[PDB]
Amino acid sequence: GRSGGIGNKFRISCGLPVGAVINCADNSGAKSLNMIAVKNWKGHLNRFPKASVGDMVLITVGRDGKPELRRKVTPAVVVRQRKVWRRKDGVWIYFQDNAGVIINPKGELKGSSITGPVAKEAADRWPKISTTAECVH
Amino acid sequence: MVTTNQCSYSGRKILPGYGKRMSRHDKVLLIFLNRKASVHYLNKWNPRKIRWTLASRRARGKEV
Amino acid sequence: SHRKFSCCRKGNLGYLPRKRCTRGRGRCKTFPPDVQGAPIHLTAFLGYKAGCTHVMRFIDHRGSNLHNRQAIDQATIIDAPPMICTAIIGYAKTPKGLRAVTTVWAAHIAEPAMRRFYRNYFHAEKTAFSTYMKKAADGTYIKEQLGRLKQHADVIRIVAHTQPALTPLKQKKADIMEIQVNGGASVAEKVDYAYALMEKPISIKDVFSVGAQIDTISITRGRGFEGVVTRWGVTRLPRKTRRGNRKVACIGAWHPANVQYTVARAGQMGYFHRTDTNKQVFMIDTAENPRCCTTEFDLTDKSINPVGGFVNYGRVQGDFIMIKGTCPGPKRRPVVMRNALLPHRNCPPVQLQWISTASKFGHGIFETVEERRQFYAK
RNA sequence: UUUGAUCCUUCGAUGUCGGCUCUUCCUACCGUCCGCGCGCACCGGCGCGGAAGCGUCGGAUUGUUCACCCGUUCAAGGGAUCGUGAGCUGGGUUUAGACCGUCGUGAGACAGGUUAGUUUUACCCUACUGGCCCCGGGGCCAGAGCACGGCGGGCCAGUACGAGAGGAACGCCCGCCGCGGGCCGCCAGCCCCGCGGUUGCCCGGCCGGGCAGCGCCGCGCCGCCGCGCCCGGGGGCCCUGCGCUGACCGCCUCUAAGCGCGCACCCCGCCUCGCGCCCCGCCCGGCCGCGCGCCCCAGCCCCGUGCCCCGUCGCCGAGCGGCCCCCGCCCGGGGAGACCACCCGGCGCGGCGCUCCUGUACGGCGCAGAGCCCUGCGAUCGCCUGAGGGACGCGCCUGCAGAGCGC
RNA sequence: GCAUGAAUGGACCAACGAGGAUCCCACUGUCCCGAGCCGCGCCUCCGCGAGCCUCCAGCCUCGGGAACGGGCGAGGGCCGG
RNA sequence: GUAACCUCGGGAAAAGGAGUGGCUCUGACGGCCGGGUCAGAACUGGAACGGACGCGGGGAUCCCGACUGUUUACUAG
Ligand SMILES: [K+]
Ligand SMILES: [K+]
Ligand SMILES: [K+]
Ligand SMILES: [K+]
Ligand SMILES: [K+]
Ligand SMILES: [Mg+2]
Ligand SMILES: [Mg+2]
Ligand SMILES: [Mg+2]
Ligand SMILES: [Mg+2]
Ligand SMILES: [Mg+2]
Ligand SMILES: [Mg+2]
Ligand SMILES: [Mg+2]
Ligand SMILES: [Mg+2]
Ligand SMILES: [Mg+2]
Ligand SMILES: [Mg+2]
Ligand SMILES: [Mg+2]
Ligand SMILES: [Mg+2]
Ligand SMILES: [Mg+2]
Ligand SMILES: [Mg+2]
Ligand SMILES: [Mg+2]
Ligand SMILES: [Mg+2]
Ligand SMILES: [Mg+2]
Ligand SMILES: [Mg+2]
Ligand SMILES: [Mg+2]
Ligand SMILES: [Mg+2]
Ligand SMILES: [Mg+2]
Ligand SMILES: [Mg+2]
Ligand SMILES: [Mg+2]
Ligand code: NA
Ligand code: NA
Ligand code: NA
Ligand code: NA
Ligand code: NA
Ligand code: NA
Ligand code: NA
Ligand code: NA
Repeated sequence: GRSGGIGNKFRISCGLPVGAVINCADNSGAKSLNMIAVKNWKGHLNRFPKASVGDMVLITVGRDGKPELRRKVTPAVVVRQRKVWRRKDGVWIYFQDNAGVIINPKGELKGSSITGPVAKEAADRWPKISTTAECVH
Repeated sequence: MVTTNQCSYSGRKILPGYGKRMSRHDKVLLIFLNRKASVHYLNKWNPRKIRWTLASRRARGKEV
Repeated sequence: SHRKFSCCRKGNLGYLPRKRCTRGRGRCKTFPPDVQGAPIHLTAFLGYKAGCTHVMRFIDHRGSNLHNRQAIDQATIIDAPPMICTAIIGYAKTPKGLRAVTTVWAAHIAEPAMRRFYRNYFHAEKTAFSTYMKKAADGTYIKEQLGRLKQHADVIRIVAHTQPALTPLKQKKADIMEIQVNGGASVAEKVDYAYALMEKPISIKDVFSVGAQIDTISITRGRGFEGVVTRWGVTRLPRKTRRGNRKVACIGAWHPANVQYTVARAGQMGYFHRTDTNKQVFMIDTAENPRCCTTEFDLTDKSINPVGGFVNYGRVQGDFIMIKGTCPGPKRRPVVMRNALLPHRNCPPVQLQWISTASKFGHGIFETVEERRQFYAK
């Protein structure tokens, strides 16, 4: 009976509203991912759902990816974002691109390795990403 | 505070809670002092010819 | 017919009307409740807002992600020069509420209070208290009045005034405030305690302590006449609208055939009487101490005053207090401090490690002028 | 809250659908709250009563209301001139152009389809939001407003319960979302005349400038601001009910008298406004009035009275109670600002120092300089030079100045 | 095939179109969600100086009534400018 | 460097790439001094040069009319 991420995170400056196309950081066979939803989102009138690093979203695989994953809604986790955000120690940090990895609701990756650096929020919230990650900033 | 960082572009000292850091795809972490520095770097301006930076002062002999 | 989608109203109707404050400064409406038997103490103070800055602290908060690491926090500095007590006033509880018994003034009154009594000191004829000061030369009249207060009062307050000559302000008249005395075992103990500090200075060090929580009362920043989008936060209209799009489309239904008070309209914004609650005290010290802001991780002595000065505020000359977070008002606005009525329960202890003292005029990178001189080969 | 039936009001006109925006109201209650029932072991479901505080969302197609599907914290229903056009919009309907099909001898018709088609006026009264018609300092209070809800995680616990599969709860602690009130230390955005770069023309050239309705490019201070930070822990009476003692009715009964506990609802506090009052200061004034036992009513302590003349002959004093009177502007500056008001005043101009913005001044000097028609021409580069220029923040004054008319 | 169809022309079509329609790339305050700024008007002053409209008047709730009142009956509020 | 299709005329600027300043030089083209233009090289400026101005966004399809042209002055091009 262990499904979601571990612990309770601090509020972080979201940068990715629904409709953004982000890169795939794992060798699952996908090239780009379209964001269509956010998990655990209660809306407000007229407000787009938005996500930050470390939280789960639902995606579709774009027209330039392997056909075996081309017409399904799938979970994923955001591991990099261009919007600068502030940590509790007063550090402002940002990356060079927005990226994510296809993961299971219970938390097993769908690829062997993750390419590039990964934010520490995602690594702390998900143990499977932490080990497969080659560099954590 | 003893633990302070150095600006990647200008070589000046940064106090706690005073700038932004970037992580590159090559897994390198850059630290900037202000927005002026990060704009210089983003535009690919060579610091060896900006006369107020340490990189430029060393090339001129002012800084040893 | 019914509105199709659900949404709440915009803004709080408990802060109406939104009009310029007609009270001279921030006033303390209520004082903390008095509990018999606790040590006798004062409940409030008056100061001036000076600036904001950084602090690095160590967090020991069991059960949180911050429990054993560092955090950068925002802090506010308030200049608190000593206050002078000069009168005693007593109240009686009555079926009609709180009614004053009498107020007894000290034999000698300082120039700032006298100035507070006039509009133009240089031209005004100096007559206030002229007869009273002759009567009260000896202590007899004061003793009689204090006996009256002892035999007839339920609540005891003192009257203190500030000393603007110890601040960078342009004002010369003082601010007069009433401060309640809490604790003791009877009214006689309170009266004697209040009489023991008449015509004497009171320091903020004797009112508040580090780690406690306080309320702040002031007047917010002014903006003048403002529209609905900024005054009430309503949605803007689409681009194709004729006659602009910063307004409320519909201001009512056909019936009732009036405009309701719950509909957003344009008018004055800012300069309101407000009160923020539950602010934690970080440090109480004086600018006369050279090691005022030096900690275990520092070397050269640093004081409270930053490099280049407090922006849009003179230099701090003496005592001050540091609080966590923000308070209403701009710089130089008078601020009344008060013990919290309903404090927050779970607050980690304060443990400062480093205080930022760089130039807030621009972007400074030097914590002292000596370091700057060393750097620039001066 | 449907659609009919009728024809009472309105044809010297009440602008006729939907959407967008915004407020308020109902309850016949979908989730959350409190109780009870189950064919209720647990988890999960279903039924009933009180309860309208909060929540009830983002998208694809359609003018659509509606419907239908995808997704999420899993998603009740309605009213207000079928709320809302001197608020918008103009997709539809519903003038004049044009096309198709069916119908008609024809002009033409069609609750059949399609495409193109001016949306006028507030300065008046009221309502509403703010602001005024000067009066000392400090306070109190009638009345009016009103604001903390929802979802998770950790420990409890792989426990109670159950054959097993599975699988809770009280309490505490820690977070998130939505809403609300502030703030600028950090990060982000913005630039009034700061610094630097650059095109065309013009001032003979260099220098330094102007025009191109801010020529366009980079950076940027005081300030404003969000995409940043801070803050939101109280009481009371009780409904629907569950109980205690206990009769009418020898027994039994939560009720009939009496007593206890009790809800995101109700009322109060905190919080916003606030007429009027009070204390004190300067002053120490003028006026008016004459009259006190308490408690209970199935002890009612001996009752089922008294007053009955406010002038009708009463009017001193004291005492006690009450009422009346008393308080500058012009001018300058902001932390204030439509005008006013508000907060403060021996203002400010002009300098000097600090700090920090830009980015290294003009000139001079160089075996610097690709080269050349070369005893000279030359874009650039180095040194004096983190220089020069600038400042609306801070600290001083070596200058000049700054307390004067109506009331 | 309610009710297509052959000079009341049928089918097709390169080039062309301020024609009607669907989708993709690029681009962006259209939007999430608004913020800051410039000039002119507005606003205050000196000079100049109109139109429209007008039974009378100008605060609400309920009742009855030509069936949705400012005036009428009953209540609640309100100095005047 | 440019596709399908085509009435073989088009489509076509299809689509899509790279360069462009200043300074100092070199060559080519006439006449019995003149002139501009075109081509090439070194050096050098915040990785900048059509530096203001002026000046196509593109592609894949369906319907209607072949095309240039005309029309309801004052709501229909
Ligand atoms: K609603
Ligand atoms: K009519
Ligand atoms: K309409
Ligand atoms: K700025
Ligand atoms: K056309
Ligand atoms: Mg919407
Ligand atoms: Mg329009
Ligand atoms: Mg600053
Ligand atoms: Mg009308
Ligand atoms: Mg009309
Ligand atoms: Mg009911
Ligand atoms: Mg209307
Ligand atoms: Mg239309
Ligand atoms: Mg027509
Ligand atoms: Mg008013
Ligand atoms: Mg009240
Ligand atoms: Mg900034
Ligand atoms: Mg000219
Ligand atoms: Mg101001
Ligand atoms: Mg036929
Ligand atoms: Mg035929
Ligand atoms: Mg036909
Ligand atoms: Mg009428
Ligand atoms: Mg009447
Ligand atoms: Mg044609
Ligand atoms: Mg044509
Ligand atoms: Mg026409
Ligand atoms: Mg036309
Ligand atoms: Na109806
Ligand atoms: Na309507
Ligand atoms: Na209209
Ligand atoms: Na006007
Ligand atoms: Na020029
Ligand atoms: Na409250
Ligand atoms: Na030079
Ligand atoms: Na009415």
